[PDB]
Amino acid sequence: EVVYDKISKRQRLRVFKHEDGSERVLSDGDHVEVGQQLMEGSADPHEV
Repeated sequence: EVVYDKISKRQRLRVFKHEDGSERVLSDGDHVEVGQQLMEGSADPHEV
């Protein structure tokens, strides 16, 4: 299981299309695909 270490509360959680269901912000227990972005902001393109 993957661990993303620490993110400041300054980063608002990503409200995303949220396939396998509705359109809403990220809550605990949600199901995430291989490419989905977890936080709101800018994603590293080396990562992608």
